[PDB]
Amino acid sequence: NVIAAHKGVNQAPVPLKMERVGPHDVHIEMTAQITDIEIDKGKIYKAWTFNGQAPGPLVVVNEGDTIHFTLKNMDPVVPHSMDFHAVHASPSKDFIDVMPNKSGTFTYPANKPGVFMYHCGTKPVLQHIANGMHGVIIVKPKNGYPTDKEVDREYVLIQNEWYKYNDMNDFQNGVPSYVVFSSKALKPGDPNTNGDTFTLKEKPLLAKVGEKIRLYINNVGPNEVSSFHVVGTVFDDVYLDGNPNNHLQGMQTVMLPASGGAVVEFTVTRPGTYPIVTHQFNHAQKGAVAMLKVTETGE
Amino acid sequence: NVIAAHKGVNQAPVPLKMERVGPHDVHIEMTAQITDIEIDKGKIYKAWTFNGQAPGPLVVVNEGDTIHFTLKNMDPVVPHSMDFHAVHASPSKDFIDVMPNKSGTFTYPANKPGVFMYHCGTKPVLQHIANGMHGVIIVKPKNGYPTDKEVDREYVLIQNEWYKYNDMNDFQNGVPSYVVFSSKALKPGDPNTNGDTFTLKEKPLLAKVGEKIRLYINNVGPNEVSSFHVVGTVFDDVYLDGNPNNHLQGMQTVMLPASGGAVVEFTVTRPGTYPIVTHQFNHAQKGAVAMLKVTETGE
Amino acid sequence: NVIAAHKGVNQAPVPLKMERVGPHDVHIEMTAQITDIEIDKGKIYKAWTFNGQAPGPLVVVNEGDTIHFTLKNMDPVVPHSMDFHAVHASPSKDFIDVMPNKSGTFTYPANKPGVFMYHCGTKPVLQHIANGMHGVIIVKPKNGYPTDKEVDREYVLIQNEWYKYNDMNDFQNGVPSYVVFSSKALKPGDPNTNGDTFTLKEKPLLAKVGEKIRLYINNVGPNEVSSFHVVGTVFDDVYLDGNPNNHLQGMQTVMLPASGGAVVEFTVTRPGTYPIVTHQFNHAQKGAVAMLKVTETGE
Ligand SMILES: [Cu+2]
Ligand SMILES: [Cu+2]
Ligand SMILES: [Cu+2]
Ligand SMILES: [Cu+2]
Ligand SMILES: [Cu+2]
Ligand SMILES: [Cu+2]
Ligand SMILES: [Cu+2]
Ligand SMILES: [Cu+2]
Ligand SMILES: [Cu+2]
Ligand SMILES: [Cu+2]
Ligand SMILES: [Cu+2]
Ligand SMILES: [Cu+2]
Ligand SMILES: [Cu+2]
Ligand SMILES: [Cu+2]
Ligand SMILES: [Cu+2]
Ligand SMILES: [Cu+2]
Ligand SMILES: [Cu+2]
Ligand SMILES: [Cu+2]
Ligand code: NA
Ligand code: NA
Ligand code: NA
Repeated sequence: NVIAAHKGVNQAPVPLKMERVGPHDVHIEMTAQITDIEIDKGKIYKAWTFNGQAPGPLVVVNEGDTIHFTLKNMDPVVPHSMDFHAVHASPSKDFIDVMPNKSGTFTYPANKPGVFMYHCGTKPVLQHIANGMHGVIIVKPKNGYPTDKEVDREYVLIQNEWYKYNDMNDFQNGVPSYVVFSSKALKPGDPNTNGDTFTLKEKPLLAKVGEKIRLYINNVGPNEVSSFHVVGTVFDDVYLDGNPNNHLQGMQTVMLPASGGAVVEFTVTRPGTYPIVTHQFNHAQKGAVAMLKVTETGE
Repeated sequence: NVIAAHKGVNQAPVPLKMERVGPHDVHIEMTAQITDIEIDKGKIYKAWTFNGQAPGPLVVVNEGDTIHFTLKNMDPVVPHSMDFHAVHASPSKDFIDVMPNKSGTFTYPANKPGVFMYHCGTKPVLQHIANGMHGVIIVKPKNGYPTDKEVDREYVLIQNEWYKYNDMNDFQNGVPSYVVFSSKALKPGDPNTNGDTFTLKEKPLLAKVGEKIRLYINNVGPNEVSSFHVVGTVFDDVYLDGNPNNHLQGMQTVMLPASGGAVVEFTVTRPGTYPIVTHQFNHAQKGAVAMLKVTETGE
Repeated sequence: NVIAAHKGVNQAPVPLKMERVGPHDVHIEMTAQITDIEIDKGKIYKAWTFNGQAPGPLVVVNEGDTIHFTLKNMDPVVPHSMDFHAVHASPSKDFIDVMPNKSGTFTYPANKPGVFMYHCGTKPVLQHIANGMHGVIIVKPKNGYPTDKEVDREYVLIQNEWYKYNDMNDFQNGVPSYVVFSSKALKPGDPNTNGDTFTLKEKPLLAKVGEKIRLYINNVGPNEVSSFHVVGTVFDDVYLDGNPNNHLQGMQTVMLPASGGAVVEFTVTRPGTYPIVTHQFNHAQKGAVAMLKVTETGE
């Protein structure tokens, strides 16, 4: 399952490039690249990535923005592509392959608010997603969410699985080896991590006693659903897919399909460490536990 | 796992019979029959079916209709039965077995609008469903859906799994061999297909640029949930189980339990081919991708 | 996988102790104990339990109640703990371990109405949950549910899985051996059962023709989601997690994440026996079918 032209390849991460070019237009440039990521202690996965992160870098745009997206494929041998779930596009024209050492540019609107998956769309898509080519784009609602004024703090969390390396039989027929959370930064000083079994246990997300926390979440799969729960609290408000209309209240646990997103909000009332899990506990045991450390200052 | 009395049996498909007998009463006659279906290229499954289709033929009635249902069991040796999720009925009186070469008639009301599973209810129900005895009945709401006037086109899609042939161990403990979509005709000229890995890729559903499409969907299982997504669009409106009250907006992906239904609506803004998937990509890779071809005319 | 200090241990069930100590304060005392439970005919599981039941005893409190909870750990060698999904608490202070032959007391508010999972929170949590340390706490809404006046009868049902005994490899990587329902009593004379493949088939829940039934349900997992369906009816009303705001209508089947709850309501229109399933039929075949017997009197 090792591709000869990937042997010894470890392309250093490259920052996302984004810039606004109009009141409703934004440029985004990513790479597709092959990068070693430590997904569990002592376990390197030579991931297929956007920008050397898996999941990829966070993208945030405003509702109504047109994205002018460029992919620079640095993979020496495999084509790659980009599918944003946020956008209205022709898949056979706008989510098409970019060949090795080439670039492609595609343009399409994000008119729907929410927390969307993005991923490589190159056949076999399972292979590209499972090897690491997944991520989130957030589209901020033009009128906000009704509970905005209540939120004290926010983070992004993404859930994904890892399988046996580049093994299509395992991808289709096996249980995941690892299931993991990562967090992607929304503001300076936020963590920005990859999908691994340990970082958000050792370096918890931080908050202060009494705060209302918002998490933008997506379960990118490839294969499993997620039963998303924060220990020691109840979600005050949940917006399915991050659309303000899809409001629930007082949920213990939010069911996310594969590619499913949500905005969830909850209050942390006491100092301590609060695990964040998928409540499918086989997955939690295989890595899918993050921690939120709540202190009298926030740090 | 081969039943001696089924060896060499391939009963030709029989059309559904339906006729209205009152303003709120409809007759439906199906068969239970044993029919070879090509579920993947070169792979025949000697399915247990209603009417020689798997999933079975589409049934459409109006909210408030009483169904007077007859099953004619053409299986030479196995009893079969019918459970409509649409109806209020006594399962132990109204969903009972019909013996080989016999008929049975049952009557019961459909008072709830939506997109319901039907299936054989004979013990072991897993065996009967897994072998192909599943389908959809749509109950049209008396006052429609709020977004009716926006819809330009509509189709029905059903998701199911196929396992090792008639293998109860695999049915209970194995991963699916194939996961598939089929489409069932609502109007003359619509496709009517069986659950296979290829037909709706080779013969895509058709639409025209700019249209709002409605899909009536159900995941009949037997065993898996579905993460239903149309590539290149976002669902404008979703009605869970097809009940007009259970409205969501702006969903990327709709989580369907086993037997779960929905009405989903989305706009196709550009010409091209739009895949339709379950986003549990192991299932997509095992067959569960249909295509929608969007042209400047619709065809 | 057998713990030497558990060999031959079968601690007799102990009743839940609860008493109200103020208008908004309640005392609850449970045990953690090791008890043999027949989970399928001829199959004993030496379960890790609260109070000698698996799932554990039902707890019911009012919205706004503070719970003063004591756990008495009767396990000779393993620590145990309690996590109520109903409560706001510091997990690292309030859901901490109680050592063998010790007690611990923790206090925390239940301010959210609904149908919540509880479970042991001792690492590895998968092991403690899978071995039987799960249950439900219901928090009654201060203003009720809008459909209260329509309900004629109510029961509690819980779904769980059982795996190979105390086998962490199976817990993380295997399919469940059994998937089961149990019912926990809300009023005198209601059944109170453990998660097994047979009791609620042999001793069905009882109701009368024409009644509206409410079920408080939770799928405690540990690992699977549930596609909850009552044969022969449609849910008139569903409140996700039991929060009155999360209202759906006319659902055939309710998708429950692991730890997910609901209040569901449906009408039984005809005499007979009505199966209650998860519609993931591999799980149903492995035990997850209960029965509701509907008679002209109710019994
Ligand atoms: Cu403007
Ligand atoms: Cu530009
Ligand atoms: Cu790729
Ligand atoms: Cu996708
Ligand atoms: Cu899994
Ligand atoms: Cu605050
Ligand atoms: Cu009339
Ligand atoms: Cu008639
Ligand atoms: Cu049958
Ligand atoms: Cu059913
Ligand atoms: Cu599967
Ligand atoms: Cu139109
Ligand atoms: Cu008071
Ligand atoms: Cu007290
Ligand atoms: Cu424990
Ligand atoms: Cu929990
Ligand atoms: Cu299972
Ligand atoms: Cu009544
Ligand atoms: Na908007
Ligand atoms: Na109606
Ligand atoms: Na309240």
